[PDB]
This record gives sequence, structure tokens and C-alpha cells, in this order.
Amino acid sequence: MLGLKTSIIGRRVIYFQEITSTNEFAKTSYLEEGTVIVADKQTMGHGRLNRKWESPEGGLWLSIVLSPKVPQKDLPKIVFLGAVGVVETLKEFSIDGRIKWPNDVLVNYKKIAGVLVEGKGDKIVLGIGLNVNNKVPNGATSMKLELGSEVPLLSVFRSLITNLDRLYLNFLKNPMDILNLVRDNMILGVRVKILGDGSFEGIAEDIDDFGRLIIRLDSGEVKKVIYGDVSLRFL
Amino acid sequence: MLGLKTSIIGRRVIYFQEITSTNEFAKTSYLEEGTVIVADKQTMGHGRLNRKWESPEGGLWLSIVLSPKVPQKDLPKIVFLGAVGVVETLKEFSIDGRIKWPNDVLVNYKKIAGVLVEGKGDKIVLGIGLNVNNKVPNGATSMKLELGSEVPLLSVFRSLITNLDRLYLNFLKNPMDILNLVRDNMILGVRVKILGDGSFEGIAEDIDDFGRLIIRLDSGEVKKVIYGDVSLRFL
Ligand SMILES: O=C(O)CCCC[C@@H]1SC[C@@H]2NC(=O)N[C@@H]21
Ligand SMILES: O=C(O)CCCC[C@@H]1SC[C@@H]2NC(=O)N[C@@H]21
Repeated sequence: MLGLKTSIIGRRVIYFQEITSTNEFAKTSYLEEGTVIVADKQTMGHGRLNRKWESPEGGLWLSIVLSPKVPQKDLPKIVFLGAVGVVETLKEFSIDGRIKWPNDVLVNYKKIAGVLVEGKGDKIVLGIGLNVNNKVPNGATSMKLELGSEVPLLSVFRSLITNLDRLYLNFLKNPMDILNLVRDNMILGVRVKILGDGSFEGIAEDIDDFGRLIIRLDSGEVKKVIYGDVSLRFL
Repeated sequence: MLGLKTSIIGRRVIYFQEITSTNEFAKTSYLEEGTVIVADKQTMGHGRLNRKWESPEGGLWLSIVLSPKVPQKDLPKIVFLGAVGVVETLKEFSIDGRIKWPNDVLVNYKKIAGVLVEGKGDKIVLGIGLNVNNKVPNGATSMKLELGSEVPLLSVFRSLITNLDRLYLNFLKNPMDILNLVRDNMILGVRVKILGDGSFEGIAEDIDDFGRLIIRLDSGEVKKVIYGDVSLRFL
């Protein structure tokens, strides 16, 4: 009844009225690649750095099960697929979202979506949380708040899954393709504070072929930031 | 993201772009009571007498896993649950459907839906096929054909599942209540040809509290038909 016409992602969709975390269900479960897990609300939603992710009724909280057959050196680019997909969908609904390295999607610097990619063996779980009609913490925003009107959840879901399937199909063919889309939708050219192994500032210049963020230190020297236990803040 | 608020039926929904039959997946699968299986299309959909059920894109093809804890003598009333739920849903979409004993729903004598209940012990599978926006065989009808425009499948789904959940809870509380709803929406008072173990005609007078159809033969005697390998045709 959902009417999806995708090739890999969304061939099957499992919906729960309530769940602890769609990412956790994807990890403890054995499901076919492309299967989408979605819930009206999550009681224990979480983000990167393992922080709480508010998941009230009205938002889009989903997880996608994947087993990407691509070189291990390319797998890290998977986190960008989710962010680009959200940006393309936002565009379809007249919203201009930008990517905050490495997984956040902001609108006028307000967080409207987050991406959480987790790995368990050869399985990869791509989790996406997008604010649509739900209330959000102060500082954040939603599609409803941006458009000043509710937006049918199914339509957004349909749009996002369709974009992700296309992006994924291309990813399997050539993992490098996603890079040009990320670069052209990412927030760069501004000064940022990085909290990884230590602490330093600089301009978010660009990301490289591996997906690492290129920071141009004031000393004209550079520092590459890898995805993981890292925090980025705009100064 | 479907936003169902049901207590039992629809706490979980599994969707497939394509499937052989939702009724077959609902059986051969371990699933919690209330779980709903739905697909855009079925390649091997079938009905009551094992005839093919055309399931193209545009209609609602679903199956519900159930394990009602009620006396075995009231289980046969389960098939009426689906038929009444469809009638109540059609009412909500300004359509006047009536029940053709024991599982069909007609609009001006044209079949708009069929109900197929299958058992496997304690586990019961309630299957429903409702023509919405799909092309239908000659003689049949659909919500689109009745209304003059397409009807959002999700809205019909939400409506049907919500009605089925309410009816099911009342059913577990008192299996007899569904009968008055059936009588009030079933086609009665007309002559029908019955094809069960033999062949006879008569007026479809009413149904008894077991769910058996009361046929009053021309002689003056009445004959009772139980759900099973029986066919009914309006004369
Ligand atoms: O911004 C982040 O740090 C990532 C947030 C990811 C949120 C989604 S909601 C669907 C899925 N289930 C979870 O518990 N997290 C992800
Ligand atoms: O009219 C009948 O005789 C019963 C038709 C039942 C059709 C539904 S479609 C969903 C489910 N899957 C099937 O194969 N049959 C039922």
C-alpha cells in the first residue's frame, strides 16, 4: 500500500507504533538488505556520540539494513548517503538544507535531521531521524516550522527512500560518486571548533576522497579529521 | 510514520512491494498477534474457494495475524469481522456496502472486497482484499469507481485497521456482538442458490448465533449452511 518502486532499499518496510530504537532493532535482527525499519516514536532514540535523540510522534525515524559490497576503504562514505538523501528530499519540499560534517543536516544553521551509521560485522545500519511535524528541542527546526504547515509523513518517507535507493545503487557502482554531492551541499569556508582526540580550530575547507574533513589551521597547515568520537561546532 | 493508534491490530505492519500472497506469509511466519502484512501487489492472491484474487497495484491487500482466546464455537464468526470492518470503512468514505454471506462485500451487487480467513491451529489469518484505485474484473467495483476519483490508500488502510481493531477487541470481550452488526449489513430476504454438499434454492432469511445462514426453502422448511466449501449466488 505504500507504493514504493525502489530496487534495493524499501523492497520491504517494517513499521512499529512504538519502539526503543529502530537502529537497535536493525542490529539485533536478521533482515534482508534494503529492509527499512520505521516507527511513529522512539523511547530510546540516540545519535552519534551516543546522545539522546528526541523521537516524538510527527517525525520520521527510520533505519535501513545494508551489506554494501564495496572496498572497505570506501565503507566510511556510507554516512554521507543518508545526509545527501535528506538534502535532496528537503529540496523537493522547497527547503534548503546544508550538511554539517559529517552527518548533520541544518537549515539556517538549525538542525533538522541527524544520521547515525553503525556497523556490526558485515552488516551496516543506516539510521536517519528527520523532523517533520514533531516538536523539536530549542535550537532545532522541522519541515513544519520551515514551511509553517504540517507535511504528510508518508510523502516525505516516500521521497527520502526513493532518493536513498538511487544514491545507494550509484554508491555500489562507484563509492566515489557520493563525494561531489556532499561537497556541494556541505557547510564549508567557515571557522569551526573540533573536538576529536584533542581540540583545535580552523576553516572547514573540504573533505578528501576518504571522506575525512580537511581543516585549514591558521598556520596555513592542515589537519584531517576522521569520523568517530568527534564533535564539530561553528564559531 | 503510519500513525496508527490501535491497541492490538496494527501495532506492527510489514509491507512488501510485491508478494505471492499476504495470507501465505502471515502463516508460515512467526508473528505477534495484531501484526499486519500488506503488499502493493500479489502474484498469487486467492479467495475463499481457492479461486484467484486479482491483486494489481492500487488496491488494499492485507492479512492480519490473530490468536483469539475465545471458545472454539465462536471462531467461525471471525470471517464476519473482516466484512463488517470493510462495511464500516466504506461508510466513512460515503459508500454503502452490504455483506454477501459469508465474506463478500458488495456495492449495488458488485464485489468491492473479499475476506479470507485461514487457520493453522491457534493461529488465525484474517485476509482482506479491498478494491480501491486498482482496475477490477468485469462485474466488480472499486472505491475509485464508486466515488469518481482516486482515494489515498493510506487513508483507507488507517480507517480499515482502526475499525478492525475496535471490532476485534469487542470480539474478544463478547464474540456474539459482531452478529447484530452482520445482520444489519447483510443482504437478506432474497432468493439464493446454494452450492455446498448439494444444490438447493431459497430465501436468505437470516443467520443464527453460530454464524450459519438460515435458508427457508420453498416448501416451508429451513436449511442451515455453515462456512466452508460453499458457494452462494443471487437468483
Ligand atoms: O544526529 C545524530 O547524531 C544522529 C541521529 C540519528 C537519529 C536516528 S532516528 C532513527 C534511528 N534510531 C536511532 O535511535 N537513531 C537513528
Ligand atoms: O473474496 C474472497 O473469496 C476472498 C478474497 C480475499 C483476498 C485477500 S487479498 C489479501 C489476502 N491474500 C490473499 O491471497 N487473499 C487475501
